[PDB]
Amino acid sequence: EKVIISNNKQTYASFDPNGNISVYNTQGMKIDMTPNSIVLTDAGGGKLTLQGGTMTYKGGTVNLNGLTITPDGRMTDSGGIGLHTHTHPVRGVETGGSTVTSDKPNG
Amino acid sequence: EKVIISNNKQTYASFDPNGNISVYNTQGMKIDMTPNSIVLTDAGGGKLTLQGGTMTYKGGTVNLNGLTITPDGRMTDSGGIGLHTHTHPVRGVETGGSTVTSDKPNG
Amino acid sequence: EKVIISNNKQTYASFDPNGNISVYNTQGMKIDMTPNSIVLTDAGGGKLTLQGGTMTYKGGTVNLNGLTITPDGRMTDSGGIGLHTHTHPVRGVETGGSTVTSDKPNG
Ligand SMILES: [Fe+3]
Ligand code: NA
Ligand code: NA
Ligand code: NA
Ligand code: NA
Ligand code: NA
Ligand code: NA
Ligand code: NA
Ligand code: NA
Ligand code: NA
Ligand code: NA
Ligand code: NA
Ligand code: NA
Ligand code: NA
Ligand code: NA
Ligand code: NA
Repeated sequence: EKVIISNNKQTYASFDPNGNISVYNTQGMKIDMTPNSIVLTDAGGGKLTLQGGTMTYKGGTVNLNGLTITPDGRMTDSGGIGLHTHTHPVRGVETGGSTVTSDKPNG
Repeated sequence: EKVIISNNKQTYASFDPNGNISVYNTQGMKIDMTPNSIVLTDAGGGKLTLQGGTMTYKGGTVNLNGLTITPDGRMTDSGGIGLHTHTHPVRGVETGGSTVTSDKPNG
Repeated sequence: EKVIISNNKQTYASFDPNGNISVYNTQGMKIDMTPNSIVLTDAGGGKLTLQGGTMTYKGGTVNLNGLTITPDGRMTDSGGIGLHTHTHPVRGVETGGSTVTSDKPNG
């Protein structure tokens, strides 16, 4: 039991009597609202969810102005600097054979 | 003065004569459009805003394919590498008692 | 050929017979659905696209709980730690005149 508006059985909007609203097409793209969430569904394999005071994307590449986050959750900025791969020059040292570990970043 | 469509006083859409469109439920989830913004409101404590050629989320955890941004704006990738906490091995040095500071990342 | 709902020629929704749905105002804010995408258009110069199992924002600053990504795709956390600018202390070394390069981050 809901109200449904549809054009040619291809494009739809539905409003139910309990807090659910859905806009969708037969291809499976959807924009949903429920009592506690907003969800954008991409039929090609992505979903953006706002629920519980959190925001989640799960899918393929996220691109924010050229900064990228892979499907595996690794980040590289638009210049190619990877959070998980980057290195730093360290100047002003004596060379030798030992290894030390840096501290966390300044700031 | 606006047009309102509502099902059972639970689900709503409104269109005004000035550029404002709202889709919402009584629980307080909302999708709003104004003359200069699109806003997704999560009643559980989150908001995503597109306005002024900028995009802002303010709320709890942001999760992008397993990479996380805390409510405080600190980032950790899906492997646990924190932008603000990570360290690096530094090989090929002589040990001693001094501290140096690295340069910014290569790349 | 589509169905259009409009209030005062200022606020609009359209549903076509092929999978396209659009909600928009004369100011140029838009929420679009197509057979394979969802697009939020900010007339002030931003666009968020879900398509092909990917999510893209292209525009000005992205702010996620105080962490920022510039229009150029560089990231700084809410404490000012830049992925592309940060440095690390390196303790326990002998000073000298040489440069070494760190390894990638631990973790
Ligand atoms: Fe580093
Ligand atoms: Na990448
Ligand atoms: Na990984
Ligand atoms: Na790198
Ligand atoms: Na510490
Ligand atoms: Na800082
Ligand atoms: Na985290
Ligand atoms: Na903090
Ligand atoms: Na870390
Ligand atoms: Na520099
Ligand atoms: Na690079
Ligand atoms: Na910044
Ligand atoms: Na740049
Ligand atoms: Na920094
Ligand atoms: Na490696
Ligand atoms: Na780790």
